Amino acid sequence: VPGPITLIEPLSGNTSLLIKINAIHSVKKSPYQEIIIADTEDYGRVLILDDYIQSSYVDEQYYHESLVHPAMATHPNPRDVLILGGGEGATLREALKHGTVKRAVMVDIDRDVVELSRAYLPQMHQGAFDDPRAKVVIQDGFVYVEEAIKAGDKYDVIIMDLTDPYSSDIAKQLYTREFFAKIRRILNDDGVVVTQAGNSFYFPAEYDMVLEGVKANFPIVAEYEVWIPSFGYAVNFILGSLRYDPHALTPSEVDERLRARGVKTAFYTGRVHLALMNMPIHRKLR
Amino acid sequence: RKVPGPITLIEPLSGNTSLLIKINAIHSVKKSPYQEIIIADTEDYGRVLILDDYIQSSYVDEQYYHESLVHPAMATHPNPRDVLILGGGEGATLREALKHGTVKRAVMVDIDRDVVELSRAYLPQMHQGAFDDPRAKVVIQDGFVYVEEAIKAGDKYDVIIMDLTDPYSSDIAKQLYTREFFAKIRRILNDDGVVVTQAGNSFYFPAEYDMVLEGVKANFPIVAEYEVWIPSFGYAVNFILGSLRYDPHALTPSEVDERLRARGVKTAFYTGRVHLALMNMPIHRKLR
Amino acid sequence: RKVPGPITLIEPLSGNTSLLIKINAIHSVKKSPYQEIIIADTEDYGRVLILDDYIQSSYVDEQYYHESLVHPAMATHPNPRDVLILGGGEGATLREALKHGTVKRAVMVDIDRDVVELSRAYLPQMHQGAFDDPRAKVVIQDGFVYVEEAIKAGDKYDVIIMDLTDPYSSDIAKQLYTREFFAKIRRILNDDGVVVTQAGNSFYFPAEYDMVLEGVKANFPIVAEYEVWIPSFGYAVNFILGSLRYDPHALTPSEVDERLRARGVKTAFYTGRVHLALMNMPIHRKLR
Amino acid sequence: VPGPITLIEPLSGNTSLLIKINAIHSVKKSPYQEIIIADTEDYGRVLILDDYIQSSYVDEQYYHESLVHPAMATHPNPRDVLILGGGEGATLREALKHGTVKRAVMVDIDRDVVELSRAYLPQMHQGAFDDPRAKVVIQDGFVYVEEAIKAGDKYDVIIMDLTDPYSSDIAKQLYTREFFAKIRRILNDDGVVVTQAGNSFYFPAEYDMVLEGVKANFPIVAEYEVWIPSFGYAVNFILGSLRYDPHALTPSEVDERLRARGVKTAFYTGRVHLALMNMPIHRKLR
Ligand SMILES: CSC[C@H]1O[C@@H](n2cnc3c(N)ncnc32)[C@H](O)[C@@H]1O
Ligand SMILES: CSC[C@H]1O[C@@H](n2cnc3c(N)ncnc32)[C@H](O)[C@@H]1O
Ligand SMILES: CSC[C@H]1O[C@@H](n2cnc3c(N)ncnc32)[C@H](O)[C@@H]1O
Ligand SMILES: CSC[C@H]1O[C@@H](n2cnc3c(N)ncnc32)[C@H](O)[C@@H]1O
Repeated sequence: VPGPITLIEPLSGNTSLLIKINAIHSVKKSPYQEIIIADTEDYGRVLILDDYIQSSYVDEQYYHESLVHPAMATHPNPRDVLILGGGEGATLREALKHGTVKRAVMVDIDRDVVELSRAYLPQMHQGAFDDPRAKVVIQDGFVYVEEAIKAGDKYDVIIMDLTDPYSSDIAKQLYTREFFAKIRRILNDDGVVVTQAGNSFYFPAEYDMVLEGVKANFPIVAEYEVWIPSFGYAVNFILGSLRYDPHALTPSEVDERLRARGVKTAFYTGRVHLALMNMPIHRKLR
Repeated sequence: RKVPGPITLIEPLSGNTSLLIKINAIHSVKKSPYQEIIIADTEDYGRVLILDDYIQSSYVDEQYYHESLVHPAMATHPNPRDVLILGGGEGATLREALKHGTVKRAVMVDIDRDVVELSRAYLPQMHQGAFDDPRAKVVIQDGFVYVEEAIKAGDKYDVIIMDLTDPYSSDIAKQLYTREFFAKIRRILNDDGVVVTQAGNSFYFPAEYDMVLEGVKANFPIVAEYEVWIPSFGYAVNFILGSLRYDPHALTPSEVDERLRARGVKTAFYTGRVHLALMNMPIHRKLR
Repeated sequence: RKVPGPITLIEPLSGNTSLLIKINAIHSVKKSPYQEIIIADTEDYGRVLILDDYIQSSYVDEQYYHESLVHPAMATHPNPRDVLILGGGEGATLREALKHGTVKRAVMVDIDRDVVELSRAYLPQMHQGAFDDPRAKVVIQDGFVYVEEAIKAGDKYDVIIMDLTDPYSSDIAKQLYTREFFAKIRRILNDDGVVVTQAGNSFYFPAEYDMVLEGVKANFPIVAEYEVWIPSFGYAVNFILGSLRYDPHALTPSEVDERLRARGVKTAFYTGRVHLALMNMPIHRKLR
Repeated sequence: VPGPITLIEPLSGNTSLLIKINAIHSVKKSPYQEIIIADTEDYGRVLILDDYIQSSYVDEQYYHESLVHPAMATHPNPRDVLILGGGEGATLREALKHGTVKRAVMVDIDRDVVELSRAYLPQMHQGAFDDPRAKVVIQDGFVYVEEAIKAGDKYDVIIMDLTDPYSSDIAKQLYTREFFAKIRRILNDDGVVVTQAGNSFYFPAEYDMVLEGVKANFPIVAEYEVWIPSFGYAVNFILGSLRYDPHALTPSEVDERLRARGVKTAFYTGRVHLALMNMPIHRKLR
């Protein structure tokens, strides 16, 4: 039974997790959110924002590989990547593994998250912030996208790695139908977007809202989920595509693209892709 | 609500993580000779059965568990006529197995009369009358003793489903998870038979998981491992399917759907595509 | 057992501290128009009444609360004949007041019919038949409205006991804790009357405590502050006694005991020596 | 509602406290017990041993003044004081306030507690460890008392400030009938002993055992309790005396002795003494 020091992680409002804490490395009230970096017995080091674990050493690769690789592998040649959120740098780490990437931009609203990750989460970023192909921008992603439309910027793959649509004030504007219309305006004609969408089991209304938003703007939409122990649930992802269909990729094609591009993974493979594409998402059944 | 309440179940998960679950009502508390039983209503999961603090089953998500436990095995077997279930006290496992039109005889063996009785009374959406199907026999006995007696009698089954309390926590079930017990299971299977068991959780309890896996592998030439997230448990349950002849990996979605249709099996979750996903998704392990 | 369970009440205490209390059974859950009511059995405290997550009363320790609330005031008054109780939904306050042989009329006013009804049914050791004493009248009404109507009618009482939900948490009771309300209380007291109220907790909620204290002091020349540890609440409840003539500080143990004897008052806790202790023990404050 | 980081403090087994933690200053697994020093929102800095708060900045004075002053004030001239336990040094701090004290010995089994208190709990010891009248001995108090009998050592006042009789393995031998017989052998003829005895409400059996032990060995016994918010209960104290009766002290006599000896307190006064002597201890009433 966990203790004596414990994190109470909110899950649904009607369920929470109690997680044994071994140490607290940092506590910072930023202008945007409360940040904690801590060591947990079960999950090793974690980043916590407003009481929610964002990432853990023992299971973050399940999250970041699931977020990034299906989209990157679906695109036959992703050269320009935009990441909204991803403050710990693991999303950037995964995207930069694709040898085809020439430019990766990461936009986070909160300098404190990026700085504390640089210092305390080395196994997450793994030097990605200093890759010559990477640019880290501190800005509200809403404003950044407006400015990119004005400039006529274009990306192959846009990855949204934000705080949750069911809980997060600072990210709420990025989950609307209107924002996805803007995302489409900064994609190439064969581009792909992927976002995490919370959890369809515990937060179906918020999930459905994000889904409707993506569907209104993209002809091809894939929904898939992965269990992340440290979150207490299976995260839902939504992949929106303008041309290429993730459902049409075979295990062999996935593995060949990963190999050709020099992508090493702890989890994601062609067989995983097939499973993600075929497993329906969880809903309350009664 | 950061802390669910005011009335809360503290469900152990790993020892280093637990779940706090809002309770709306308690319908029954019974200290049986074997274990502490609670039936309660939860806000998130509806009605639950709890044994020794662990949720065994919930109204909102039990179909994910019982369909995942039962159908891959039953669908792998081309003609399962005789089914044995060890555990399954709430009757949902029996419910799922009886859906296969080919089944002529289903035996369910649970050590604890109180679980079966309280389920009859309080969990109608789980058993759905399965206890009273003319094809079904409910036996109250330790499954270890029952299997020894079946060897003596020379009993044989097509499909054996083990739906017990967890291998990492449950004293009453520990003997049923050994290499030696799986040798006994093999002795009461037909030559083309299949066994399936839940094996706890490979992420939080890898040692206990590996022990069950080694046990199955020592006794069965074909072994499939698959997992499914069950919200009310707080983790993805691991299942281990052991087969003497037929390979679940060889089934196509179309073949699965055709067998389900032919046998009159209606499901809320399991389909040919789900089968494919289960067969191709690797199980979770701590990665660092 | 580091974590009490499996079923647990999470009782808020300060916001920065809460109590986790093992629950054995839930006898009733009722969402009334005013508040959420639970009656439950706890391992440590026996049966409890819970309103909006806060234990109001427990079988094992309620006598410490009700005797401390009622008897100092009743014993201070040389001849209390007419008693008004605001709140006191479980009937234990009424029980204690009626023990004084001098009492001819006791009125108990609670806003919430559901509390009184569920107490009648499930908390017999609290009311102990007090609701049906010929000297007692139970009125269902907001205490604010009742006091306004009593002013209009020119009603007068010897002792007014306020036994409400907390001043730091309770919306329904907030109007009864103001300077202005205590001015109204004074208008329905005889010239030598006394009021007593619980005032939350001066350690965890000093601001709310000080506000109630200032309110009483503005209206009453004699004010005594005392506290008693109530295990089931997680803190020492603060009481404030306001008096128009008679000083509780002037009572000797022997005089208290003589008045209790003369009036036929039997207690489990309160005595003359307890009175002396209550009058001399300073209340708790955060010291750093 | 407390969080996100929380201490789960055991109370009875059937009740525990959840306490918001702001920071952890130190975690040490000593040979004897697990030690944590932390900042709590409600109670400020705390020392925790095996999950139980031993002392908090906001309420420790209620505990230490209640433990020390009734006994010291009962004795007309306490010159030699022995303290068993008291690892944070607050007991020593309170005892040294009496101008009559010439020698105060503090005996704790655990060097780590004393060291971590020196470093992290300055408001508790307040330099008491380095008072010329003080001697700090690291030793099991059972062994120390046996050695004192052999040497024929004598004290005026013995204060036992140990971990709880209902939970603590390392202290169990010091709470027996036989140990109180030994305590009597190292007291002068007019000496006094005082000990905390856990809690008579939640742990009546353990309480009664300590009480029976004291009663078998001392003709005058006083029982009193004080609510300590950070513990979640009213601590019970038991004062054993060979000659002088704490019940016979008037408030004025208490105040005169405090004044004469130069004792300044935040809580204890003559009126408090009278209250402590007259308030019965709590028991489950049903
Ligand atoms: C830790 S990964 C999630 C990241 O998303 C960031 N985030 C939240 N809202 C926004 C926004 N509107 N624009 C950019 N980044 C955001 C948070 O600061 C966090 O670092
Ligand atoms: C609720 S489904 C799990 C069931 O397994 C049952 N069980 C546990 N151990 C054994 C055993 N050795 N034999 C049969 N049933 C068991 C428990 O009684 C429970 O009903
Ligand atoms: C449990 S005893 C405390 C009682 O105070 C009652 N109460 C709260 N606010 C008011 C009010 N304004 N008037 C009368 N009773 C009240 C609650 O219904 C509860 O029964
Ligand atoms: C913090 S005050 C309580 C102290 O009692 C000390 N203690 C516990 N058992 C013994 C013992 N047998 N002898 C001396 N000190 C002890 C502990 O190390 C702790 O520091």
